Amino acid sequence: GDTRPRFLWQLKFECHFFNGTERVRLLERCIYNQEESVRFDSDVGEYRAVTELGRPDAEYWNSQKDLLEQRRAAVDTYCRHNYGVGESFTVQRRVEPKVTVYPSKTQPLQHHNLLVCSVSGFYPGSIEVRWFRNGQEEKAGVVSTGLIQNGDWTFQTLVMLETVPRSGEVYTCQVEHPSVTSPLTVEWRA
Amino acid sequence: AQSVTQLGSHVSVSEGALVLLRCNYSSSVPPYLFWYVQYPNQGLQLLLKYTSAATLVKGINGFEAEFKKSETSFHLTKPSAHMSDAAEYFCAVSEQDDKIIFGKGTRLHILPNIQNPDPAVYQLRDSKSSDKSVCLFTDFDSQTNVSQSKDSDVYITDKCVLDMRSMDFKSNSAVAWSNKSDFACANAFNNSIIPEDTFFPSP
Amino acid sequence: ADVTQTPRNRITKTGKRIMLECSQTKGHDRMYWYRQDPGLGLRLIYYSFDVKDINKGEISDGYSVSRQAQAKFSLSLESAIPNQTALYFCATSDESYGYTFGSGTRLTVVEDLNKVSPPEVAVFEPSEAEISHTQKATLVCLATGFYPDHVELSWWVNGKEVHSGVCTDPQPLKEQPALNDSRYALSSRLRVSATFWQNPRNHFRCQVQFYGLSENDEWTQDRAKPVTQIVSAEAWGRAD
Amino acid sequence: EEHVIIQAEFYLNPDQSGEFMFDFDGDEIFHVDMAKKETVWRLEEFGRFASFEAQGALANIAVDKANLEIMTKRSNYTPITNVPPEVTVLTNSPVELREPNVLICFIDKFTPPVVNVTWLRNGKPVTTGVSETVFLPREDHLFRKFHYLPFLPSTEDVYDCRVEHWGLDEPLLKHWEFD
Amino acid sequence: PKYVKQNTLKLAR
Repeated sequence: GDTRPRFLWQLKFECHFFNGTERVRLLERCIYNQEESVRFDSDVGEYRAVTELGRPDAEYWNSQKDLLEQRRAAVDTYCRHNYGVGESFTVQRRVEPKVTVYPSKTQPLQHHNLLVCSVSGFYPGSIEVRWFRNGQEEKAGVVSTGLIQNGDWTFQTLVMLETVPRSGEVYTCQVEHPSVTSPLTVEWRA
Repeated sequence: AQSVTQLGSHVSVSEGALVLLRCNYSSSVPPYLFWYVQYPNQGLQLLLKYTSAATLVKGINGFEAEFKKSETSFHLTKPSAHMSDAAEYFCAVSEQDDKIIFGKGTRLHILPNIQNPDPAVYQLRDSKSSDKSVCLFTDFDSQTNVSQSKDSDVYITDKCVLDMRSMDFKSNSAVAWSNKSDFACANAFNNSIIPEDTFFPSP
Repeated sequence: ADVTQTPRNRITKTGKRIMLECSQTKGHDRMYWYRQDPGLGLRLIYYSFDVKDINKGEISDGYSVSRQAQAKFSLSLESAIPNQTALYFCATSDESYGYTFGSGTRLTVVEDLNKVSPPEVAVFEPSEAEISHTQKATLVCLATGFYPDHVELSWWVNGKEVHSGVCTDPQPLKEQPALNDSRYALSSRLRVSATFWQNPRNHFRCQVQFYGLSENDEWTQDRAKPVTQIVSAEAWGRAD
Repeated sequence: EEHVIIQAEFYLNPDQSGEFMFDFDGDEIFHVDMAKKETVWRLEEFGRFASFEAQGALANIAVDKANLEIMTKRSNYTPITNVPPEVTVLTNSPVELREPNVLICFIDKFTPPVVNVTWLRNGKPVTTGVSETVFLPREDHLFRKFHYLPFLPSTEDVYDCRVEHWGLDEPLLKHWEFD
Repeated sequence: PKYVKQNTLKLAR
């Protein structure tokens, strides 16, 4: 029932880090009704209007010499500083995945099954999950739901394998992750 | 912020000589640092501001300050002390938290260059009464200082520097007075070490 | 003149609520109240980053503030005590650590308004011996018997305020140092050339602005009510 | 490897709503609860390693409010165009019978940042143990939000997340059941 | 260890 027009202002200060703190880039962005109007980019070193409505601000801010000089120092006094503050529990956050494997269909030997490897609860996102049949890798018939972000500093993903289980086959889901010395492995016996 | 420490509540410098006021800081984050001055009977004026843009910060009147992270210092300097630099100076810090925290302040006292001292104690009469007067010790150089009286009925001021612009002439003085009947200018500054050649005019 | 404080000078008795006002014309969101005391620097009492936003500083006890409007920031002494005697400074800040301080409010809190007492002022003339010895002439102003320590002394020569050749003591001294409500005395010197002093048309006035009671305050003593007032003494040149 | 830290703020009229948050690689580090003036860590452990003086966010938001008024006037009071959300319902970990889990309602690619979220179990609204995040940033300057409902799974319970937003023509109803 | 914000600046008026 509320029909009133809305008016929105957003501000983003973005610190982009490469090879640790070796290379840093600072982007300040002013955004009105979802459209960016002015930005400061540390690789340019001054404010630039992104739309015409932002030109008065770029001109006003760039006319203040000492202000621009502080904004340029902020790659050190803001970006590198905050990076250092959080490194212990963000860059270095390591959380082991819970990994299980199970057949999607209960069925006799010699029939066509989907074996499932759920890998959940891990951080960071970088992870490699491979399927093995009797000690041999299999890159055919592996299909994965891709990497999903739970918004709670964890990730999950499902990796499926289409196979025909045969009498002596032992199947292994292998997963490599920064949190773990050597790959994790979980088996399913036919 | 966290803290700033200034050394010395009252410090002196000779007229014409280098000014150096010391400030050390404590901060967990790269700080904003400031120096403010409060000239007599006025408010607070910014002299200079460190923003991490540069370690050598330049201000109004020759003031400068160098940010030295390795000793966490931000000392204020000026090449040559003038009488008009007499003021109180405050260092200040913000731990990027939109609040300034001030040091305790240092008052700079400028010792004038007195080329021809002429120390003397004079008696001055009240312009309204032939029977009231004060004693004026004046024209001594920077090696004399005035002590407080040891007589609860005799009042003695600190030394004070005046600058007569009409003659480009500076001089020190202190005043003494009493209601007592045994009080005489010859005895007024007996608790002070005065120059052996102080002029005592014949009453 | 972006930042305005009122009042500029205030005496108050203990135990009273007192309000100090700050107003700004720059539209800054950040405002601050500090107090200044000898040897302690400025200490932050309260600060405000928006309408109705209130944050305690270092020494907020015994104070409150209100920030009902962006342009105004009010400080109250809840129940004034003598050690809240101080110089109080409001300030604003822009968005990049540019502070503008107000001119200051000098506040004196006294236990007993009955002790308030304006200065007597006297001018003492240059001695002939000084004139002979130096060809200069020092006048001395003495302001005595006043309480509290809340005065401004200036010199006026031929009806114009002068700063050249003047030195006023930076603090008054106590006439009875053993008493916590001692009256005060303050001296100042004005030095001129002997030729200037010797012209009898020249007129020299020592002026003491005293801050004391207002019309609102009650007064019960026989002696004149010691209101804020100027007391002067004067001397004329002397050819001799 | 590369990393990105974002300080993201917004102010919205006429709702008079404002938020202040830091984001690391798409996850929230903290936001500031402006009413309590407190830093809210997304995980508890963060507050044991770091601090943030919450009050400072109020100063930024005060200036945001002032800028929004300026830009609103500058645009001749031109309002934002509504962009309606898309809504996914999922779980943080695989769902197993009689094993407590949490239902996530993920609301994505919408603006302005005002949304009404309801949890429906067997068709009736339920709020026991619900929590939500603040409005999270996106590179196109739209918003994301996560709502959470802890629950124990059964074959007998059916769930819906109902999302209301001005850019929709009718509430969005997103469904979930054990399967 | 203390996170620091960067200040939002006031637009041209």
